[PDB]
Order: sequence, then C-alpha cells, then structure tokens
Amino acid sequence: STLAENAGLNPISTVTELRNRHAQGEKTAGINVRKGGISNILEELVVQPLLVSVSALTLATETVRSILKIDDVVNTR
Amino acid sequence: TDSSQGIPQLVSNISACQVIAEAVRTTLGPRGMDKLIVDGRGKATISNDGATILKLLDVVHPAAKTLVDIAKSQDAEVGDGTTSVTLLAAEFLKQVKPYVEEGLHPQIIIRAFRTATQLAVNKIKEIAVTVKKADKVEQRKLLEKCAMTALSSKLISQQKAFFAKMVVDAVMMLDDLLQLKMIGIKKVQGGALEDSQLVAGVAFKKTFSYAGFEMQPKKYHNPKIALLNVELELKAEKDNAEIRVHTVEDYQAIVDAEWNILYDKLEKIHHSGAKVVLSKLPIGDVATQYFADRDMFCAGRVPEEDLKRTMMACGGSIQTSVNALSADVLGRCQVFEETQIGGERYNFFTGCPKAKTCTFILRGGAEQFMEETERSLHDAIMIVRRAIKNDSVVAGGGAIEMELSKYLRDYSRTIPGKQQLLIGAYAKALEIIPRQLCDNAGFDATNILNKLRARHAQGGTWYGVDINNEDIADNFEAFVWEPAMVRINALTAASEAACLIVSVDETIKNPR
Amino acid sequence: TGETIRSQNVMAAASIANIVKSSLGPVGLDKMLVDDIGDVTITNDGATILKLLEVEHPAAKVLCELADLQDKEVGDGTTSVVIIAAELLKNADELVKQKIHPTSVISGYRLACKEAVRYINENLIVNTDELGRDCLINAAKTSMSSKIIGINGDFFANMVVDAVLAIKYTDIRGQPRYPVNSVNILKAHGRSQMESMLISGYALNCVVGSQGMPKRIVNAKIACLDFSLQKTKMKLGVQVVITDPEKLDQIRQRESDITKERIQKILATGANVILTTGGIDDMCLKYFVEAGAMAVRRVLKRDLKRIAKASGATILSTLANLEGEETFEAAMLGQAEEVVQERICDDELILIKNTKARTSASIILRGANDFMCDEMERSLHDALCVVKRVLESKSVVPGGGAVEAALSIYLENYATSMGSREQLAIAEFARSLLVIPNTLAVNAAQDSTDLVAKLRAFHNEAQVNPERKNLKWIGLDLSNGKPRDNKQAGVFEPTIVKVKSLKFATEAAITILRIDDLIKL
Ligand SMILES: Nc1ncnc2c1ncn2[C@@H]1O[C@H](COP(=O)(O)OP(=O)(O)O)[C@@H](O)[C@H]1O
Repeated sequence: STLAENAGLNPISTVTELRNRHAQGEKTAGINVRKGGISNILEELVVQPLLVSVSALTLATETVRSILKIDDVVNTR
Repeated sequence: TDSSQGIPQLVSNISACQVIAEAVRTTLGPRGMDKLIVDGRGKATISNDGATILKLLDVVHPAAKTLVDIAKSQDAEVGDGTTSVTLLAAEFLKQVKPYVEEGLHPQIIIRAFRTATQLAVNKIKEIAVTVKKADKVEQRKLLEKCAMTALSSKLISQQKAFFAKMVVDAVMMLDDLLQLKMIGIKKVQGGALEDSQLVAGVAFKKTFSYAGFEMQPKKYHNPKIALLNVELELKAEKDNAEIRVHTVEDYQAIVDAEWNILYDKLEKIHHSGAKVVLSKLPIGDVATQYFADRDMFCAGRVPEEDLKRTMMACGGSIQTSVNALSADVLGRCQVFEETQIGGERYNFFTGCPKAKTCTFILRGGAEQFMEETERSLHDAIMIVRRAIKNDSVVAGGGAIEMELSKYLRDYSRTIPGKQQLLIGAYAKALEIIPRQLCDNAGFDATNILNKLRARHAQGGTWYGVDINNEDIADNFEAFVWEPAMVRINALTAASEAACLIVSVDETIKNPR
Repeated sequence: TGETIRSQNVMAAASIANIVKSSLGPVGLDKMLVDDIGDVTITNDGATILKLLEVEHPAAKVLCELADLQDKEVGDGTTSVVIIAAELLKNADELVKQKIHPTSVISGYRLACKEAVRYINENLIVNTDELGRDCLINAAKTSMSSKIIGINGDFFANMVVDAVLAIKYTDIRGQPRYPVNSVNILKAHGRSQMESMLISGYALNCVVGSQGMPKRIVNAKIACLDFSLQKTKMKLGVQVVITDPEKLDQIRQRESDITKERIQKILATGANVILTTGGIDDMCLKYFVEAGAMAVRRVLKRDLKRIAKASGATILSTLANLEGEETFEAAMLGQAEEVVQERICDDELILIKNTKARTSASIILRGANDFMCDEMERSLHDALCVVKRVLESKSVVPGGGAVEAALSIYLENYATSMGSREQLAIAEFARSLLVIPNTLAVNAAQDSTDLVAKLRAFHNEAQVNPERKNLKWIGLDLSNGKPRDNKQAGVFEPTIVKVKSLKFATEAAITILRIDDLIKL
C-alpha cells in the first residue's frame, strides 16, 4: 500500500487487484516503479535474499514481545 | 456601518451567490443525495429535487433573490434546467472574480460574453440533427425503437415496459400540450394476480361495506352519477326534533312530517335521471337500507381528486344547489362495474363520452414496491413525450460541452484584443457538467476528463461518459438523447443572469 | 505540517523574487542598499543586488547558491531564472492542492522542457553575415545610444563596421579569434565634427619637451629599451654597495663607451631609432646625432606592454637588469617596416606603417563632449562580443521575447495531443512562459494585455499556416508599443545561454518541489 501510494496510483484498488491475482493464479506479478504499472518480475533483474525478510520478521516479533511483556509501573531513583 | 461601491460590492455579491450555489450541488445526477427539510411546525420532509429545495428556502439577499426568481421562471416556462443554470452562473462568477480586482472595467466583457453566446448558439443550431418520419419504413419500427429507448434507461422487466408503452401510447388523442400535467397519474395500493393492468375511466379506493350491500346491481346499462354536495347520513337528516314529550304519537307525527319532505326531495332529485349517488360523507346504517328498498345506489367517503376526475371524464357540471335542479347539469356514464380483488373492492367507470384519463393499476402485492420504483416510469414517459413532441434532438450527456469548449478555445486564437482571455475563461468555465456527473457517482473525474479531452481533440463525435461500466462510450449508441431547444434557452438564461449580476455596481438603502 | 511548510517556502520564494522584478532590461529604476551602518549604495544591476543581500531561508539560500553557480559560468541571464522558478512554484502549488502527486507534475515539466529544447534546437540560423553584418546600417544603430547626434550616424556605423570587419585575428588554430578591442583613442577639442579620417598603425604618446629630432629620411625598423641610463641613482638597477665619490662623474662616459659597440651593431642591417623612456641625458643624443642613431622619449609602461604584446618582440628573454653587456639577438629588436612621423592633427606622432601580426586603426575623435569616448566604445564592445560569440557557435535566435509564445503554443498542442496523466503539467509549463514580455511591457509604461495578445495572434498565424520559418517572427519594441520585426534590425542572442538558464530553472524548481518537510527529524 505504501509503495502504491508513493508511486502515484490508487492503493486500495491495487491491493485488491493483487489479492485477487494471488487468490486466482497464485504467483502472478507485483508493483512496478519504472514503467508505472503491474508487470511480471521475471523480466526485471531484481532479487533479494531470504534472510533480509526472515531475520527482520523475527527481530520485529521479538521486539513486539519484549515491549508487550514489559508493563506494571516504571519506578525511578 | 461600513459600505463601498464597485469592486467590494461585486465581491460581496459573488460571495453571497456562492453560498446558494454550494447549498444545492449534489442533487444533479439521477442518483443524487436526499435532503431533509423541517420548519418550525414539527414535520420534516425528505426531497431530492432542486426545484423543491429552492422553493422551500428564502434568502435575504438581492442577488440570490433575483437568481432564484430567474430559476423559478425558467423551471415554470420550460420544466428542465434549474440547477445547471445556477452552476453555470456560479462558475462564470468564479472565473470572472480574478479578472475584476486587477483594474478592469466590466463594461467590456458583456460584449465578449454576448458574442460567445451567439457563436455557441449558432454552432448548436448548425450541428443539431433532427429526424421525424423520414426513414425506418412504416411507423411500427419507429414506435418499436421508441419503446426500446424508453426501456433502455432503466433495466426493468419486459412486461412492465410493454405496459408502460401501452399506457403512454393509448393516451395520445386530444392532448396537444407539451407536458403530462393534464391527465396525470395515480398510484394505487394492494395486490392482484397480474403485475399491471390498464383501463379507461375513473378509479376508486377502498369502500366501507355494510349489511345488505349486494342488493344493488353490479352492472348498469346507462348510469348517471348524481353530482350533489349534500349527503344522506344520520347526522344530516333527523327523526326527532324540538317537540313536546308526552307519548309516542308525537314521535310518529314528527317523523312522518319529516319523511314527507324527505321523500319529496328525493323523488325530485331522482326524477331528473340521476341514480348513482356519490356522497362525500360516509353512509350510515339505515340509509343503505332505504336506498336498497328503492332499487337505487348509495356510496360514501370519496376524495376530491376522484370527484374531479369523474367530472373531467364524464363531463359533469358544478352544482351549487340541493333542490330545484334540472336534467342538464348531470353526468352520463355507460358501464359501471364493481370487481373485488384480494382484500378490497375496486370500481370501474368504463364508457365515458370524453376519453381523457386512464387508470394504470400497478399492484404486485407488497407494501414497499408501491412507493419505490416510481421515478423510473416518470422519467421514461417524460423521455417519450419529449421525443414525440419535440423534433430537434442531440446526443445527451457530456458530449456537447467539450466540443463547444474546444471550438471556443480554437476560435479565441484569432483575435488580437483583450477578449482573448475572456473567451478562454468562458470556454474553461463550460466544463462543469461531466466533472460533477463523475463526482456524484463516486468516481475519479481526473481519470476521465483527460481521456475525454484526448478523444475530442481530433474526433468530434458523440463520445460522452458512462456510469455502470465506468468508461467512455458513444452516447449516440447508448439510446440517450436530449432536445436541442432546452440547452439554448438554459444558456441564454444563464448569460442574462450573469449580465444582470455583473451590471449591478452598488445598492441604495432607505430607512424611512 | 506537510502542505504548510511548502506554502511557506513558496511564499518566501515569491517574496524574494518580487524584488528584482522592477529592474529587468535597460529601462529600470535604481535600488538603494544600506549596510546597517550609515553608508548607502545606489545600483540598478540584478547581479549586484543578488550578491549584496542578506538571506536567512534554506530555500532562498539554495536558490542564491544555484544562481551564483549559474552566473559563475554564464555571463548574462541570472535574473529571469528566479522569476521563472517562482512562477513554476506558484503554478504547481495549485496542482498539488488539487490532489496531484508531485512526481506526475515533475515528469510533465521534464517532458515539456525536453520538447521545448528539441523544438528550439531545430530553429537556428546557418549564415553568420547578412550583406555585411546585417547590412551594416542596422547592427550598429541599435547598439549605440544616440541622444545628442543621430543625423550623421551612417558614417559612424560605416566606420565601426569597417574597423570590426577589416581586421581579424587567429591564434587558437581552430576558429577565428576576436579582432582588436583595446584600440587607441585620441580625444580632440575644437575640430570639424562633419569630417573624419581612418589611418593604419596606432601611435604612442605625444613627445612634449624633447622634439629636437630632424626627421627627414624614412627609416626601416626600430628597437625598444625598458630601463634608462643615468649618472646617479633614480630607478632600479643601480648598485648600493659600491661607494665611489669620484666615479660618478665618469660613469656616463664609461656607459656610453660600453654601449657604443651595441649601437654600432644595431645600426647595421636596418635599425636606427631606439625607444628609451624618461631618465636619459641630452649629451648622449647630441653625441649620437652625428651618426644617425636617435631616441624617442615619453615612453610609459602601457606603451611598452602594448609593443611587447603586439609585435611579440619581448625584452625579458635577454635583458632583465641594468647590465647592458648581454647577447645580441633578434628578440629585443622591433622588426617593423616603416616608422615615419607625419603631420596629423597639427602634431608629430610615431606612425608605424605595415605592422606585423596585428594592424590596428587610429580612431581619432572630434571636438565635442568628453562623453564621446563612452558612446562608440560600448557599441564596439557589443559588436566584438557578438562576432566572438556567434562565430564558433552558430546557435542563435532572433528577437528577445518573441519565442516564448510559439513555445507555449507548441507545448499546449503537445499536451492536447498526449492525453495522459501528465497533461495539465505541460499546460501549466506553457502558461508560465509569458512573464518576460509582460514585464518588459510593464517596465516600458505600456499596456501588456494588448501587447501579449497581439504577439500571440501574430505568432499563431505562423504555426497555423506553414509558409516559412525565417520571417513572420515579429516581437516587441522599446521605443513605442508597436510590433516590430526583429530580423532586419533586431539583436540576436546566444541560444546556449537561454538553454542553460531554462535547464537551471527547471532543476531548481524540481529541487524545491522535491523538498517535503523542514522539521528537525
Ligand atoms: N532593443 C531591445 N528590444 C527588446 N528587448 C530588449 C532590447 N534590449 C534588451 N532587451 C531585453 O532586456 C533584457 C535584459 O536582461 P538582463 O538585465 O541582461 O538579464 P540579466 O540581468 O539576468 O543578465 C533581455 O532579456 C532582453 O530581452
């Protein structure tokens, strides 16, 4: 949604179209920036490792659990 | 305690007109928003028409008063084009506002506006195409295409469209006006076996039944409606008045003295020929028995609209006397039938010598379907009347303003004077119809105006706008048109209103 | 936040741009600047105002920095860029407020600028001279302010065009260089203004107080000397350590006996007259007058520098100090052809005929006001600048404000033919181009609403009916509010300057529009 908003198109409609395409043909396309439409990623030479997402998600979940488990009162000196 | 003359007065007038312009704006398209209006009494009403809202609102401003007066005059003289003229005037004022504070005399823009209006009128007259009995062989194909265009505005059933076409074609005899405000329409309540029925005559509503109501004949050979304002109820007549109470013989004496005059009056009013009594007040208990004993007809509880329709169809005369009547101010019918359907008793007055009104019964057996789905048939019959009466026609929608704006913009590039910017602003201000039509439907007008301008840059056809499919299609093939005479009058009225607004420079007040 | 700081930056840019607005063109009022001390400076130059002005806004600071960076490499065109950027910002503010992504209008502005550059690059002039520099009757009257004399301006224009076309220069071995610029002048008083002559070879300073040279024969070449011999000390070269109270009376005779061989070697081949500055004695001249060798006095540093930079005969290669016992080479010898002192303007000046390398013309003024030295000098400077800027680069455009209308019309046509999301941006860019003719008409005390309308109506005919591309390009006038053809008598301007100015303005507008918030994050 943030990418579609920064590109200059309708974010809700693009998100709904992407969800429909994912529910229909599983792996279809994504969001393009250079052309400004919905094109397949297999033509554009752009990839990223899986660690940059797995480690990020694990760190975010750990931080959320740490900030949720901390409560009570915050005493000071 | 402060007042000016010139630029501040015009600015104040524009600001006052903008209020009444923004007050009514969303009610323009076919699916506009509703508005609830209530006064100091305590009763509220929901309406969506611009004329009803403008009629139930008063402004203490001279410019707004003149504007609403011009709008009311245009709506009364024509019948279509009340909010569009106001929006055009508001856009013209908004475009002329920045070209006033820069030190410009408004006496030089009136000529430019008049020339632009004349050029637009000439272009519309030279671009309008009329067709009326010149092709499509016999008129059967013409009426078939007319019915198809009538049913193309709203997606309804085929039988309903056929019944609407029949009820709109079976009423074209002596009607020579340009509006359906003569015969009118009336929505009934209840249910039946079929979906819709048609009949020629005056209809009626629910009638209260009593004991022995089947004594009157159901079919009449030559009935005559008794047009008498007096009624025969227990409250009207009397059997005992101011008399000395002693025994029972005085009661019989006074009741006979009253019944003598009653019988004289009834035989005098029945000897003229009238036998179908249509009393306004409901009947009692002994009046029905007295009417059935004399082999006559009785009724009660009838509205004024039904009486007016009966007087207009059967040709009755207004009688302002009870007794001493003649046999020339009475009505004459032919066939009077009483048929009960469901949980009500319906009446049929078929055989009127003056074929004027016709009943179009629309009962499906529900309580919400009667009130709803009532504007579609009205729009269909209005389009049918406009296509039958008027000769000139053009493609409707937002396909006639863009071409005029492009023509004005192309013509403004061949004048070496101060009128160039004036004509440019006049052409730019003409784009307010399709943008508002797209904004009222919850769409994106920015994605459609660019496509319309790209298509009208070199095509010049009848490509308008869509609502259902949300795209750009040809309005000439969508079976939607509009007369080429209302737009000219609306533009002329808007130009006259703009000139009258820009001509006022200041006001003069007087205490005493 | 968001849409507020952007409006504030736009307002600040408009306020800082509405200061040098009433100072564009040659007709403008003056501006006073105070340094918050007590002194006041009156100037009407846009560059001097933009350079001497306090700033405190980041957007204004970066705008001034970009303007300075543009002015460091481009001569003129540093004032209209700020107005163009302000107009672009005030036109894009409404687009942003109308719920439009700034990337769309940025791409539209980029496409409009590219289309304008492509259309400009296809409208140039191949010829560099038309019947002798615009018929040599129109290219000199517009570049010369005639307020006291104008009846006999044809002769002055002919003299100017002759002086600028008869002499050329070439040194880069790739393109013809500009001719002479620092020509010699002679201000006279009480002369016939209705008569003027042109002679070849510039003259030096007037010899006053030492005109005892019987010039009767025609010489060949001459020489030059920077220092001067003297008994006692006076200039640089005399030693201060040698203490001799009796040798000072015989140092002149010793120096003469030493330089006798040098003078004898100079007298060979063809060299007689030498050039010596002030500080020489008359006894040496009286002793050398019997052999044929003399010396012309009244020599300054400017004349020596001009001689060294003209013919190329340098002296530093061999001589440097007072030691005159150096080698004898042809570097310190003025190889000329004829040096005669004719009778001109009732005077006897050094006249060098047939000068090598360069050949300058002696421009002698007439008896009038002292301002005549500032009347033809500016015209000659403009002429040499034109012939040096349009020579190596044939990218010139006619007029000054007659090209924005056609560009705006072409941009509007392209926006109408496009029909995409970047449609209103090109229209706004085309509308934001009529700010220079309007300002020029306002500063000239004329009606801009009628002038711009007439200019657009005249320019639309050249694009509707394709008939020609060189004619039908009329523009505005400075004398009165009447359209005049800027081809037969107009002044051309370099197109590269305008292209760079437009590119810098577009870059500044894009940079300002790309700035979101200014909060300390
Ligand atoms: N004879 C003329 N006719 C029409 N316009 C002229 C004439 N002389 C000068 N101008 C205009 O005056 C302007 C002077 O701009 P200038 O002050 O040099 O800008 P900057 O200060 O940025 O260098 C030029 O843009 C030119 O178009």
